[PDB]
Amino acid sequence: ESGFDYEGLIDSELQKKRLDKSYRYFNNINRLAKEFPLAHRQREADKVTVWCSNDYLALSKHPEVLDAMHKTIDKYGCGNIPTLNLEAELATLHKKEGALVFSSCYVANDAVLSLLGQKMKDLVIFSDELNHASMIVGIKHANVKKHIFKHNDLNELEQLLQSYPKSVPKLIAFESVYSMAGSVADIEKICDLADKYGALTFLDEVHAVGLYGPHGAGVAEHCDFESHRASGIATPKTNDKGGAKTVMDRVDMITGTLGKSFGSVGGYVAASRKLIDWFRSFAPGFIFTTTLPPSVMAGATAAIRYQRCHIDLRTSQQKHTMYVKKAFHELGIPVIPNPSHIVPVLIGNADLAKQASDILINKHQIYVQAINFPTVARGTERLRITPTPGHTNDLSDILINAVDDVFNELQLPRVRDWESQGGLLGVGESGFVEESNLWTSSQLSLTNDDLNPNVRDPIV
Amino acid sequence: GFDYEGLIDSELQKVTVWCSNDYLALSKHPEVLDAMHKTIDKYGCGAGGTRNIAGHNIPTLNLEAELATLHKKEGALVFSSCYVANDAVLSLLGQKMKDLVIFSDELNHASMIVGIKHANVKKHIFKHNDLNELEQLLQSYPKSVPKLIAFESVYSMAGSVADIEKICDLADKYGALTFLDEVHAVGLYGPHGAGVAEHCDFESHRASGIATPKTNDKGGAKTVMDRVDMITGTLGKSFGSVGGYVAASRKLIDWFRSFAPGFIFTTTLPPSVMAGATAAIRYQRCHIDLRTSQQKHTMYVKKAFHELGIPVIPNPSHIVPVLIGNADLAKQASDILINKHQIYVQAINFPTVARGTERLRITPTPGHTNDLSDILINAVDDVFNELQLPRVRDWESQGGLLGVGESGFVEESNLWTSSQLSLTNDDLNPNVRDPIVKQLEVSSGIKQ
Repeated sequence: ESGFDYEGLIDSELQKKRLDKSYRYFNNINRLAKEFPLAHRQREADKVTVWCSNDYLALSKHPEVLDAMHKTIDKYGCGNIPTLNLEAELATLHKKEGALVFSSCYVANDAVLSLLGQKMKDLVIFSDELNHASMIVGIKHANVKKHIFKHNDLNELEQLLQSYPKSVPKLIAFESVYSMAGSVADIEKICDLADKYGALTFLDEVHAVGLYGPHGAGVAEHCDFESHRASGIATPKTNDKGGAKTVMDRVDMITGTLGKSFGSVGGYVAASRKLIDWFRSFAPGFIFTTTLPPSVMAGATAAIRYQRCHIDLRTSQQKHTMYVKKAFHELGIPVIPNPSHIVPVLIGNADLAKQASDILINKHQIYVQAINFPTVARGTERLRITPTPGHTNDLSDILINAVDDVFNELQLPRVRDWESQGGLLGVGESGFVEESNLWTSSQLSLTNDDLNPNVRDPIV
Repeated sequence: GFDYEGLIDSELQKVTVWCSNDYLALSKHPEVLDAMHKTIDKYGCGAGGTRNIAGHNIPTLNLEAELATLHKKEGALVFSSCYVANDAVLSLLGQKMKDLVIFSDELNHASMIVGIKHANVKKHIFKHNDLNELEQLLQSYPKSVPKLIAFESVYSMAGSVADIEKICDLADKYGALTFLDEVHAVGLYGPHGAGVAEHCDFESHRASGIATPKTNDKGGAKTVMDRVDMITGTLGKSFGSVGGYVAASRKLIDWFRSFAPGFIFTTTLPPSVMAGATAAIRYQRCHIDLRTSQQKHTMYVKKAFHELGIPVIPNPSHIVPVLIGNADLAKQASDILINKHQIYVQAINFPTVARGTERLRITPTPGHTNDLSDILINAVDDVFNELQLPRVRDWESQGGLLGVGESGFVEESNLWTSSQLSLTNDDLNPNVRDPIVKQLEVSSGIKQ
């Protein structure tokens, strides 16, 4: 007899990814700690400027992080105190009673969501349609009834919550900042809905932490910006609206990554002591026994300590992003509007977006990855640009001219052109209301001395 | 509304390290530390992206190439950790083949159990290392039904070893894929540390060195390690780093690379962490004295415990489980060892092992010299007297347990023979020393 043809199945599936052009080719990119934001390709001599990297504050190369790794390597080796220090800093950042570190936030999401579903079998999960793959996977592994609500539609969310008695356990799983379009959730309104319908909230701040709030604790902290800034590390007595509890205090579970802004690898959840011990006790034991090396944790800890007391990292990134956005607006470069740090440039065609990404790196030595289906809906294909404190106006100008040339060379649609067909995603749409940038001019003018002195080198 | 806090409350209500995960003591080795220091200075700390965005680089390409070279496989893929690797591969197998039938050894560790659950396919658990029942389970299906046999090379709690060749024979006959977890093997077995699969043809691999041998140890066409369809391992134990990987055909690697969300959607491991692992893999490949050292240190302890009647569960591997038989006494022996004797050994209890089998797990390394073993040996002997713990003769009077004091029990012979323990680094093929390992295309994607 003959066995199942395994290689045939694998071949047919990989061939489909070749047909639809979703088969992926990784670019060799070696980021230079000394030359940030430069990187070199397989040949060290060929250098490019990285505009798509997710290291938002450039802390991957920062002296206090590199020194933390070097000194921690000498003492601990490569592969305890370092875990408690890191977990204590993360709990401090979010002003939560505790935090739990995992190998990655992908794991953190999968583990927490899975555990909530296993322990409450009646649980009903309400999930934003744009939630990250890790959260989709965790919700699946939770093996409970779920409802996907249209992106950031709070109207639809409420009617889904209404269909249940309040006594039914519920979880609302969403993100603060969604990276592909740079949209932002309304966290206070979701907290209000949670209180009304008796639901826990699960918030993924991965693209927020370090970039938002006075100390970079994320959008939940930005929600009461003045209350947190005044109180510093301490919990404020009242919120920005005068109430008893802050939004960040009202969210039950906050997950983040160490791999993005914090210039490291890892993931965590911050929540109340009861929740942390619950996860710590009943989650699969092997995600705790196998974890990050101490040198990696020390680096992330240093980055968190540094970024909490330096707001200039956030005001620097925001200013550089605005610079790029304003320039593109004057040139008719179709940026998808959003009140965040992300600069998605709308293309609208998958083939053209690839060609634009290729021309940018080969002709102009600019690295920007193109975004197409499945990651985005067909026809919405875009170039995702992510400014950092390290992209100074001089580098931005080069990017701006290079993008403008690519648009001319490929005759790609401008803002003017998208309007002619009615507009897309707020680009060229008559009477479209754009949300104001989360960072207000008042907040962008703040400096590090405006932060409470208790955030600088506190004992933790 | 619903009471969450009530439910949570209801459920809730200098030393010498002998239990460590770093088997070759390479985590602090100079060549690993030097690779990290140098990679840090050049690359910084984190990768700054995923493999698709900004997170694909030279240290990744070198690591995956070195792993594929170690296992003599067309390709290898690195994951955040070992449990991510197992969960990714197993999940995708069950996702893409929904009819697949998984045959799992009863002692597979939680990571494999979780991965098989996430595969969401029919499964059969066969008694540990029972290949008669496995063959009976495989024969009850036509050959055409896709099957996966999932097992480990070394089971870490009792130190027993699977027969990999025989399972491959069963997989060829009944038309099944094999998924082998070498996490507790790689670096410790085979001439070059490629694991038990390499040890299965020890002399063919030692002769050929880096190269694929033309025949196996029996004269046949394919080595055991070549016949295994998927080999998973960790960078977190013998290689003194963090991470996980699978080694397989380039088509399988491209499949995981393309379809596995746990590979795609997470940040790439720091470049320095990868350089560190690569340095360890290269050093350990061409130093067999690390493996002979660990085996001799493990055997030294076992012999001394034997002459003292300390009840070690017999195994042909690097592990020294010490049978206690009671959970509270095992914890109490561990507490005494660390507080009184400054010896750290963690007690292993239920669920990990069956109640009444509770034990102390000891993992010697090349860094445990006989002088350190002597301190361990004397401390355990004292603790056994202080707590009145049963000795071998005592287990012998009760009929024996797990091969301790069992009448007419023949112990499995060590995987490392006397001939193999006599080898030195000069007995390895020179081509494993300072080899030039070319990067792999499948790591970046294949062009057609």
